Amino acid sequence: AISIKTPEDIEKMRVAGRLAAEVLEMIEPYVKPGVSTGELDRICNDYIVNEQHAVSACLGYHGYPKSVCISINEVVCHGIPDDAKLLKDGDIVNIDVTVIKDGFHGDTSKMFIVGKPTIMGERLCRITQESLYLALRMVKPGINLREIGAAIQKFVEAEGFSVVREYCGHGIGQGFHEEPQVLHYDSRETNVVLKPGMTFTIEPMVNAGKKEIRTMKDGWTVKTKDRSLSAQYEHTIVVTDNGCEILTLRKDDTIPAIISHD
Ligand SMILES: CSCC[C@H](N)[PH](=O)O
Ligand SMILES: [Co+2]
Ligand SMILES: [Co+2]
Ligand code: NA
Repeated sequence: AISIKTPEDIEKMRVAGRLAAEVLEMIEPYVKPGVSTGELDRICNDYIVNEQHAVSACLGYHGYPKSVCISINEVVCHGIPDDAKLLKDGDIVNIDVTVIKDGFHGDTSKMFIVGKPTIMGERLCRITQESLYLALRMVKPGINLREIGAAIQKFVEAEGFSVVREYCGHGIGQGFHEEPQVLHYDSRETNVVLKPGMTFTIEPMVNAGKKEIRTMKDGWTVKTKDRSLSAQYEHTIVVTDNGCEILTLRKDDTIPAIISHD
C-alpha cells in the first residue's frame, strides 16, 4: 500500500531530491548541437558516481542498460542514450534522472531546447511545464488525486495538445516506483485521498499531436504514434500539513519550493 514517510525519511528524500536536481543543473552547458546522447549519459553517470558519491537508480533496473533516460522529439519517454544519436538545432530533449542516496530515491526531469528553438517546440515545452506547475499548486491533504489528473487534462486539451494515458507519476521512497499510480488525466478509476507524509512524482507527458503511443522493439523507447513532438517534466514532492514541498526544485524553476494553502 501507500507508505507514509517519517520525518527522518523525508530528510533523506530532500538530499536525494537535491542531488537529482543538481545533475540537471550541471548538464545544461553540455546540451548543444553535435553532442551525442551517449556522451550526455556518460557525463551524468560520472558526476553521480564520482562527485556525488551516489548511484543511478536506472542502471540495471529491469535490465536497463544506461544511467539516465534521454528522449528526443517524438520519443515520449525512456529513450536510451546512444553514441550514435546526435543532437541537432531545434531538437527538444528530455533528460530524466533518478538518483539513490542513503537508500532513498529522487526522480526528476526537464526539457532542454537545442540550439535555435522552433515555435512548436518552445510552445510545447512551456505548456507542459505549466501543466505540472498547475498540478503542484493543487496538492494538499484531503484532496483526491483524481482532481489533479482532471485539471492537467483540461488545461492541456484546452491548449490544443493531448495527454499520454499509459505512463504516469508514482509513489517513490525506498522504492523507485511505489503506490500510488498518479494519472495525468481524468479517470473514474482514480480514488486516492492525499495525506501528509505521502511522497510521489507528477510527470505529465504531452503530445503536440494525438495521444496514441507505440513501444519500440528495444522494449523501452516509447514514441508517439503520429510522430508528433512530445514533452515531459517531472518533480518529486512530499505532501505537507498545508500543501506540498518540492524536493527536486532547481535554480530555473519559477515556482516556490514550499506551497502553502490557507
Ligand atoms: C529506465 S527506468 C526510468 C524511470 C523514470 N525515471 P520514470 O519517471 O519513473
Ligand atoms: Co523520472
Ligand atoms: Co518517475
Ligand atoms: Na521528447
